[PDB]
Amino acid sequence: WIARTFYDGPEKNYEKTMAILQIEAEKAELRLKELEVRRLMRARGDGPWYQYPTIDKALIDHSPKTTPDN
Amino acid sequence: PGIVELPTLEDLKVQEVKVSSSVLKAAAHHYGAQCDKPNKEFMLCRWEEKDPRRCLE
Ligand SMILES: CCCCCCCCCCCCCCCCC[C@@H](O)O[C@H](CO[C@H](O)CCCCCCCCCCCCCCC)COP(=O)(O)OCC[N+](C)(C)C
Repeated sequence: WIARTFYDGPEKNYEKTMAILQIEAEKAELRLKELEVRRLMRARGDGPWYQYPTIDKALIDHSPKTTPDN
Repeated sequence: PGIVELPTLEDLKVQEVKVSSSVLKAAAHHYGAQCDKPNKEFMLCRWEEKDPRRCLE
């Protein structure tokens, strides 16, 4: 009666633990991958992150400058 | 990083205009009206090549 009224079968806890383990293992893998990706982008600078600004090329004046040799 | 190429002193010989600035200013307007085509050719070459060594002729 106690088991019927208050508790649940072993399979429920078993499968819930499987799901929790899957979720947290995926999270750990994603954390390692994030660290590696951050290191690579900061070292190289070829990704969307760590893009430090440079001078805009639309600021340059392309017109004769009173002197042929600029 | 490379050797600069300079024309020989023979390439720079020309019979120069030996008149003073007052003479040039007195005749400047007619000179500009008459000698427009060669002068404009040289100036266009000068701003387009951006190099004295490409504009001697
Ligand atoms: C002769 C009898 C011998 C045995 C006596 C046993 C008496 C039991 C009293 C102590 C029980 C402690 C509580 C244990 C469980 C409570 C918490 C939780 O586990 O139970 C909840 C349920 O709790 C109960 O609904 C309520 C328990 C409250 C007990 C109160 C008893 C004392 C009350 C005293 C009041 C006095 C009167 C007021 C005087 C002013 C959730 O259960 P639920 O998730 O649904 O279960 C679903 C199971 N399925 C999935 C298989 C269907």
